[PDB]
Amino acid sequence: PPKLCLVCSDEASGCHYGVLTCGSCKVFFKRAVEGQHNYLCAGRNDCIIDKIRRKNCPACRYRKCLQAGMNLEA
Amino acid sequence: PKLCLVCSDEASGCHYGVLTCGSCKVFFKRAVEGQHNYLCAGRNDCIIDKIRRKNCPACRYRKCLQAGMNLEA
DNA sequence: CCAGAACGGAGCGTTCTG
DNA sequence: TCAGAACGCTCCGTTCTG
Ligand SMILES: C[As](C)(=O)[O-]
Ligand SMILES: [Zn+2]
Ligand SMILES: [Zn+2]
Ligand SMILES: [Zn+2]
Ligand SMILES: [Zn+2]
Repeated sequence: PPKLCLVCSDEASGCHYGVLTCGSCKVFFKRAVEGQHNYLCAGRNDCIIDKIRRKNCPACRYRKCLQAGMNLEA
Repeated sequence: PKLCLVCSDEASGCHYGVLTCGSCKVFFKRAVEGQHNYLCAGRNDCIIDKIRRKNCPACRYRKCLQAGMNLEA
């Protein structure tokens, strides 16, 4: 019964930064929190984040990582 | 103070038949020749501006066409 | 099993040329 | 004039490494 990334719903590879996620979201989040995450949504801050569309809006993908509970120290 | 009709950045000239910037010029060339189809994460209504145009190639491309951008022109 | 690094690919935007 | 090539850059995601 495949476990699913809580950010993007791709198949999860494990528990990363405290949350069931895929590898791309693990490493997106690491990039976002270390960089200057000055991301802008071109829509209404409710973009659909899935495997096909997660590249599209880092702002909304980052928000979802935060709402899911991701954090570096866990 | 002429502005790109796709993204409202500073326009560099007339490209493919529309007053556009350089990034929109080359983006549209790439979009057309490359047959890759895009999908909006929002509502096919994204705000395309200097910073946000990176975010939705689907909406940016739709705007290039509605502006009348055209190869052979 | 997980974090962090590395690596190759894609896309974007400038610059230069004629 | 503007079309096009090309390059350096950022970001992405899979794979390694510790
Ligand atoms: C294009 As790939 C499989 O190296 O992310
Ligand atoms: Zn994911
Ligand atoms: Zn968004
Ligand atoms: Zn433009
Ligand atoms: Zn869009």
